[PDB]
Amino acid sequence: QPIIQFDAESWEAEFTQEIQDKAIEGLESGSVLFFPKLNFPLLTEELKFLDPTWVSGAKNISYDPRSATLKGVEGKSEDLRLLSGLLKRYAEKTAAFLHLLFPFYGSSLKIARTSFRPVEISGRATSARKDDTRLHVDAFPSSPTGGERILRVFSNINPQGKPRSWRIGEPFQNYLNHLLPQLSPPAPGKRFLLYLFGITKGYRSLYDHYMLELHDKGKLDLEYQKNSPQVAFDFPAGSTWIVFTDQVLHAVDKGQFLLEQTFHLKVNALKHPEKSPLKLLETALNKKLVSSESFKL
Ligand SMILES: [Cl-]
Ligand SMILES: [Cl-]
Ligand SMILES: [Co+2]
Repeated sequence: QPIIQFDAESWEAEFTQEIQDKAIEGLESGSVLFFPKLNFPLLTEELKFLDPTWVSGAKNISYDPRSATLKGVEGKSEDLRLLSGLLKRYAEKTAAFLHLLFPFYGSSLKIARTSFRPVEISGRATSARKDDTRLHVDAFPSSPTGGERILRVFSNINPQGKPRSWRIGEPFQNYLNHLLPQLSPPAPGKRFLLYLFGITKGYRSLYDHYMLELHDKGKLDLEYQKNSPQVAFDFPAGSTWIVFTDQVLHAVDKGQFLLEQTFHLKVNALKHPEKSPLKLLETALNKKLVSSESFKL
C-alpha cells in the first residue's frame, strides 16, 4: 500500500489510537501518508510570495526554525519578515501535527529546515545525480545524517488547483537488493578529507556513503528507472503528505508552489528500527555503518 489515505482536515486534529497506529505502521513500512483535506492556508499578505522570482540564487528558499533564520531570498526587511513568518508558521503547524499523530516518537522528533518551493518542476533540468524526476531515496552529499531518519512533511499550496505529480517506487529493501552489486566502499581517507576541507557538514559515515551510492547509482541505472515498479500519483492542491524520504523511493514530475518541512529522528526511537535504511544496510553488509552509534550491552 504505497499510499495510505487519512481523513484529518485540521492541523490541530486529535487522533484516535487506531489512526495513530495506522500512521506509524504505514510510515515505518515505507508508505506515504496522504491527507487530501489538509490544506495550509496563506494569509492575504503572503499571496505575493506565490511567485518564483523570490528565489535569488542556486539554493532555494529555506528557514531554520531553531535559529529563526531565513536564506535564499533577498528583499526589503518587511518582506523578509513576512516570508519568515510564513515558513515559521509551517514549521509550527507541521511540528504540532506530528506530535499529535506520532506520540510514540515523543520528543525524539528534531525539527530541521523548512523550505518554500515556488519554481515549476516540469521546467527543471540539471545533472543526472540531481535530477529528481529519477527515482531515488534522499541523500545529500554535503549533509550526512549519521544514520538519522529524514522525515518530511509536504503541502501543495498551488492557488490554481494544480496537482503535484509524484512517482513512488518499490520498497527500499528491493531497491537496495537491485543495486547491491553496484555498491563499493569508499576510497580510504577520502571522507576524512571531505570533512577536513568543509565539503561535508560533519563526517560522512559509511551509511551516508552507501545511501549516496544508492541515490546516485539508482539515478544512472536507466533500465531500472524505466522498468522498476512505480505508481504515479497527483497530490491535489490543498493536500498534505508525510514520508520518510530516505526510505520511500520517489520522483517528482510536475507542479508548482510547495511548502516542505524536514525533521530528523534517531533510529532507536523508531517502533521497528529493523525496518530503517540504516539497519537494512548494516544487515546487508554485516557491519556497523556509523562509528558514533550507541552500544547496547
Ligand atoms: Cl483516517
Ligand atoms: Cl576516511
Ligand atoms: Co527526494
